[PDB]
Amino acid sequence: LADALTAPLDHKDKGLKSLTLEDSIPQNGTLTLSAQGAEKTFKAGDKDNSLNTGKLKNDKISRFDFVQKIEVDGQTITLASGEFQIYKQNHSAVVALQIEKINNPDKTDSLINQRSFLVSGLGGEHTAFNQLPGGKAEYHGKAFSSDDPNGRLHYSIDFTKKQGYGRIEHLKTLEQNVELAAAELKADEKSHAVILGDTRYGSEEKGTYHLALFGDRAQEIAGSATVKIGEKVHEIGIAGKQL
Amino acid sequence: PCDYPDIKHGGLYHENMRRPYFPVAVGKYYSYYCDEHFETPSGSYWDHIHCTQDGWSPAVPCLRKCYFPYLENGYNQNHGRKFVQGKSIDVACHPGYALPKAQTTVTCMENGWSPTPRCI
Repeated sequence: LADALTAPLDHKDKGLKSLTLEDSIPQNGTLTLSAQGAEKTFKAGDKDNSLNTGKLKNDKISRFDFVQKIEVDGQTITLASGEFQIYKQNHSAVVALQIEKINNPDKTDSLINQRSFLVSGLGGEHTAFNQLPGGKAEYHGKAFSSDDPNGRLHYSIDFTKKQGYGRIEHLKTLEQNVELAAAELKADEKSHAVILGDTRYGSEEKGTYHLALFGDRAQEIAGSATVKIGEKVHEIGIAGKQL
Repeated sequence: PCDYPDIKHGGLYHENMRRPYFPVAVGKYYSYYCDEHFETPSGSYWDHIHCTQDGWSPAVPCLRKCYFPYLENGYNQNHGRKFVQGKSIDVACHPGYALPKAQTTVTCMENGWSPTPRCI
């Protein structure tokens, strides 16, 4: 963890080696990650600064303490703080933020307790739509949410049919398993392979999931899903790989 | 059926993934963020935008937030106080100083404080 925050990038590391955090840095401010006495700050502007994911364990969530800051009238104030969760794969990563506290609107130098969980972004070598293999592929990995890091992802993609489906299992905060309904595989603006569809409780629609394909042969998937139970929105980080 | 949301002073998270799937059916929702100097109606930098029968909800996803600046030649009882778009605050200047054009209050507008909180 400490090494990921201080040590530089080397080829000898088990990939994904480098990860950019632009989507986790709000209001053109800074993000500071801290773990095991180490610290690193990320500014919204530059894309050259990145997290050394090569030092982190593969197929596991790495937890760093986070603080999102903004500069106002010479003074720098804390926008939010909590736990930064990173799930690492060989060619991909899923970033989620467990917000514990936000800036006190009445006393800006202080903080108020407000809990929210957001899947803020992804990272890795995206699969080009023209790099899709033939036939089918199966993916297995993690599903994680607010105080729920042991869910499982099962996912199948028919490349010929340009379609995928799957399931999220073992999420304690969710009454049923979440069905990842049959969805269309499309090319996005950068010609990368993506899937987006419905999340269900059996046949009943509850939200949306979307996945991006990673690696030159679509070895991995990484994305996010939502479940709406009444008025509460549950955000879920999902990532899998071909076994 | 809601088309891609034009979130003024914000935008969607995972924009690249979500963009090819518009329009979305009623009941669909997406996580969104607010830019610098802006915030969600809940007072956070992010929330969810919903596709309702009346269109996208919240209707105004991103609201201006104005921080009260340090006043040279003014009283600093409101320094580092956050005000949301539409809210006004009295400006207390030191004797011999005033807000320009005989103003007594500043208001948080879509583009910041109006007028600028300054004791000449």
